[PDB]
Amino acid sequence: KKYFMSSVRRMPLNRAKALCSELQGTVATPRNAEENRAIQNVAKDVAFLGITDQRTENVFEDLTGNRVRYTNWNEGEPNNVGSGENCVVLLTNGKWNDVPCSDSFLVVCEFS
Amino acid sequence: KYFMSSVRRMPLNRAKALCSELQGTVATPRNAEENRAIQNVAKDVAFLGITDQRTENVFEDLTGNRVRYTNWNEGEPNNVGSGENCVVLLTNGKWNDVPCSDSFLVVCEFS
Ligand SMILES: OC[C@H]1O[C@@H](O)[C@H](O)[C@@H](O)[C@H]1O
Ligand SMILES: OC[C@H]1O[C@@H](O)[C@H](O)[C@@H](O)[C@H]1O
Ligand SMILES: [Ca+2]
Ligand SMILES: [Ca+2]
Ligand SMILES: [Ca+2]
Ligand SMILES: [Ca+2]
Ligand SMILES: [Cl-]
Repeated sequence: KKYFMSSVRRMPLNRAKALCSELQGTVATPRNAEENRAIQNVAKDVAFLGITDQRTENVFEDLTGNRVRYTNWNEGEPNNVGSGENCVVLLTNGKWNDVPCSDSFLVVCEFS
Repeated sequence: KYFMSSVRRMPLNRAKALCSELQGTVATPRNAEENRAIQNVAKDVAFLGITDQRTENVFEDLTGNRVRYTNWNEGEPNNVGSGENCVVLLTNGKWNDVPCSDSFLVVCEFS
């Protein structure tokens, strides 16, 4: 099964990726609501998910460039505000928000 | 318990910080079955969450609990040189005490 673990510190997505890969894992990418809730259980605050629309705007893929199916966007999201929001975080209510990849949040890693 | 190995080598302090970052700890085998599981996740020599930094020749886990199960390689522990207060799991599954300042892979443990 997949196991999820949350970081203690906040960091931008690239450092988040590096953290998870250090232990040979990836940044958590929920494929359904059960997994979304399992990530909620470990995330004590807003945290990064392994999803971005960095390739093509409004097309969300996991970190391996694989287009995602399941989404749980917060109302009004994704909205790509300002200079752009191409990363995704799981809010404390379990819904997602697109955010700048350079902003810092906790990170949930996934292993299997 | 779930065990994960790092890809890079680092001294024990950095090793502890890494596992703690994801709210886990440096792996401490409590029996032969756990020892094997950690050995398998580690592709090379890796630190275990055991030291005798507090009291020489008194090996305990990172929370100060004296370890019962041990799997020392023959001749170990030997505290050579100016001291070896950290512990690594060799590629043959046996343990060796080493300087905490030396770099090895790290296997983290999670519950
Ligand atoms: O900077 C704060 C903003 O962040 C955006 O990502 C979000 O869509 C907005 O609703 C607002 O929360
Ligand atoms: O530095 C090399 C030495 O490392 C020690 O920890 C070990 O006990 C010795 O047998 C030798 O391998
Ligand atoms: Ca975007
Ligand atoms: Ca947004
Ligand atoms: Ca010693
Ligand atoms: Ca030794
Ligand atoms: Cl030492």
